[PDB]
Amino acid sequence: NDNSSARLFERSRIKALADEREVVQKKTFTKWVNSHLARVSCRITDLYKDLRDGRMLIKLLEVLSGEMLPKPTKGKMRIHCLENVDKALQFLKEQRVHLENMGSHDIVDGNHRLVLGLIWTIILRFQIQ
Amino acid sequence: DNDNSSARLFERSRIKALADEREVVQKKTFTKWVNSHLARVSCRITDLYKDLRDGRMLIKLLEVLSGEMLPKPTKGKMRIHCLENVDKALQFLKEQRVHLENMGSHDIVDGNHRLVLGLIWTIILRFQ
Amino acid sequence: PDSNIYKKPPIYKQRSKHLIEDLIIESSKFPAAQPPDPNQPAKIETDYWPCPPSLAVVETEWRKRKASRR
Amino acid sequence: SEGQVRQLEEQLRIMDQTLKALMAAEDKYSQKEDKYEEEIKVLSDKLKEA
Amino acid sequence: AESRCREMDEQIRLMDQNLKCLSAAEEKYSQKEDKYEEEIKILTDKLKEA
Repeated sequence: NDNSSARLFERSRIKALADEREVVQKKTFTKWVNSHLARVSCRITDLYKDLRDGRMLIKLLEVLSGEMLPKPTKGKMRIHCLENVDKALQFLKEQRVHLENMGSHDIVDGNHRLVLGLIWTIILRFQIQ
Repeated sequence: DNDNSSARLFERSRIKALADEREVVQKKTFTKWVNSHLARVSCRITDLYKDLRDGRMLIKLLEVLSGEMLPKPTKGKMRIHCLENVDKALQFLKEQRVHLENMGSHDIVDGNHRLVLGLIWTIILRFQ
Repeated sequence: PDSNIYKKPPIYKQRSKHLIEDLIIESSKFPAAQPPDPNQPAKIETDYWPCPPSLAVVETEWRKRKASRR
Repeated sequence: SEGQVRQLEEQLRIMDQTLKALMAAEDKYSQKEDKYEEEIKVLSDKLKEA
Repeated sequence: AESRCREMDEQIRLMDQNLKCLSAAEEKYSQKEDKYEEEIKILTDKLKEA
């Protein structure tokens, strides 16, 4: 009936377009992050998995801003990852950059759209040196 | 009712027959005239009423006749894009100060015979 | 009274940064976040467009199907 | 249905072509009769005068 | 197409009936003209007798 056709249209078109744009932007964002991270001995292979513990985000902001960030907390728990993500996000708030719908648990849980939006906001609004 | 029936007979037979003969002859002659100029590019129309609906061939014919570059047609297959494509040719005719009366895009798209024939005749009177 | 709408430029057209970041900014303007395929038709040309086409195209498709059926 | 339409169109055309001849014959019969009327009245006037 | 067929059938039947009426009148016209000529003959020989 109508509901089955509507579900088929949604599942094909919306998801296909969203995934295509998402993977293209993820690929190019990963290349840009690796290009700016090549100054230090750091390299990421997957954007979603490697940003969970928050060390790479802190080092990327350290490279881009050119000023010293607070020392990351020592630990391997989930709450230490939340701390490490929270430090970088709160520093971004300090640099007057407006982040929206941003939390530590979104980065730690690896939500794709929010990670891509955070990287895109850093690319757009953050001024380098 | 008998004389009413006779009047309906007269205006059903003669008025229809003379007009239909004249428009058939005009359709054939206009088709040959358009095909002569449209053969410079690889384009050919079989029916004057049907192939002129989409508005692409009108743009090609006006491009061949005028000699400059009209804007390229809207990339679509809907009715709205069809209306847009016909309106582009009508506006280009409005450049050349050729006088068209009772001519709209929807009249060409719907396929009114008399107005399409009048448009072709006006184009012939201008560009000969 | 005598002017052409399409020959005029669009109204919204009327009105330092790092080069790679400019490249990523103007790469994101495309709907697919990448330059379009050159020899590929647009979305309107494709027949998987959900909206119905004009009636003459339907008659042409009917005649093609009838000639295929023989 | 299409075939039935166009064959009945042909029948209609043939039959109106038939009716036109009756129209013409009616008109010319009346145009023949009126001068007979005008003849007999004049000749009757002459007879009465005589 | 069927909706066109039915109204065409109505048209052909009505116009056939009209044709029948006209043919019926066209029959009577001839004997009418002959009876009218007989009056010419009677009137002219009455005139000579007068």
